[PDB]
Amino acid sequence: MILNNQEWLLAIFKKKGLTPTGKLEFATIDGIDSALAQALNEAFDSQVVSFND
Amino acid sequence: MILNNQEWLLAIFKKKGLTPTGKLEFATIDGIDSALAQALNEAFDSQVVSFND
Repeated sequence: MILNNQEWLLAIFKKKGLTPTGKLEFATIDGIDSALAQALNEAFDSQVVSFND
Repeated sequence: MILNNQEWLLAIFKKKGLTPTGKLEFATIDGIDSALAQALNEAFDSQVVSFND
């Protein structure tokens, strides 16, 4: 109990503050085409034909 | 009564479990055309003409 006169000192915490800058960064829509092209192939996979004709 | 200490053994059953594989098989829409072509013929069947003209 840190008591001086009629006031107490209870706790001291540590805080983290964030200050922004003007810079910005964004992703590109170019990879979505390749992602869709690769994803389409899984439809034809896992398919079998038991009897040849 | 199969009783050991304070434990009763009541019954034992056998159970069957299914574990999947990625393979798939599906039917074709090719035969539906032939089925419809054959089905259309029953409209003209069972029809008669009493008097020739």
